Amino acid sequence: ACLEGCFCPPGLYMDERGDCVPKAQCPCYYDGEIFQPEDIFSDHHTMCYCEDGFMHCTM
Amino acid sequence: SGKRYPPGTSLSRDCNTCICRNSQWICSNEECPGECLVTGQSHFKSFDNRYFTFSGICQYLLARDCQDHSFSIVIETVQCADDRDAVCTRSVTVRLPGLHNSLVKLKHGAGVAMDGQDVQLPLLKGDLRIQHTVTASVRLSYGEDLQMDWDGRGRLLVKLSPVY
Amino acid sequence: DRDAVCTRSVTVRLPGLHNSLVKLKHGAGVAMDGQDVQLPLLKGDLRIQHTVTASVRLSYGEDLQMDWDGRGRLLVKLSPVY
Repeated sequence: ACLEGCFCPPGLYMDERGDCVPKAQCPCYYDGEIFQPEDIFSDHHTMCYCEDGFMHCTM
Repeated sequence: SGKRYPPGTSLSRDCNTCICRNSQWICSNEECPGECLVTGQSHFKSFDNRYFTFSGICQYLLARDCQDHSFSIVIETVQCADDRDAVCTRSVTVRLPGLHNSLVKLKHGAGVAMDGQDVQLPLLKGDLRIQHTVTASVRLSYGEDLQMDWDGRGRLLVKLSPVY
Repeated sequence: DRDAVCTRSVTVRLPGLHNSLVKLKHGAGVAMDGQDVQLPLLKGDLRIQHTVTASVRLSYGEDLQMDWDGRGRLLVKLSPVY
């Protein structure tokens, strides 16, 4: 719905640590794992990275 | 270390004490706790104060009790930047056959997960304590013969007492 | 006063999943079978997550909701299947 509470402007999205931040340093939550905004990441067979909040996996 | 001390003094290494008598420091030989260490990219330290490096990408064992099976630790390594010579630690797994044969998992943040379930810190079960240290780093403590440290960005430590 | 009896904690029970025992506590905390839990908690059916980051919201299936029992404003939402 259209709820009531404490938000912050649209350019800013919420961080875990009480502040809200732009989507530049908005981490990824891949498989639960809280990856930092720049974490290149791969097993032998996959290839994955966190860009701006979304987790860009390939194969 | 290139400086003099009078006789009868007792300087103390971290391990034990030593006393000067007739230009000959006497010393004890009682064991003192070891520290395996992982940090940086792939730089290890053994309990016996060795250093080396091994940039493998799989789930490797790190430590284990090997005459009985009180515990077992398992690191997991991944490439961690564009280069091939950059293999940082992502997550470490811990296992306690003495309590449910559970399965703890330190994750790439400051988070922990028991048997898939995320958990708020602290976590006083019977033996093992898990709590923040500076509110930026986890610290497991099973019994009095085991410690750990954060595996978020990969600076795993241990503390084993001489019972092992 | 004697005429002031607020809510401390509410307990929830699901015989359909382990016959578990959820417990909403006087903060914004939750405890499954004694174990504290970080939010969210996607098990199969029930979802538990913050709402404004100041109030929990259980959601079992699509026929059940809840609301925070920290300082005592418990709600429910039951659909007409019940």
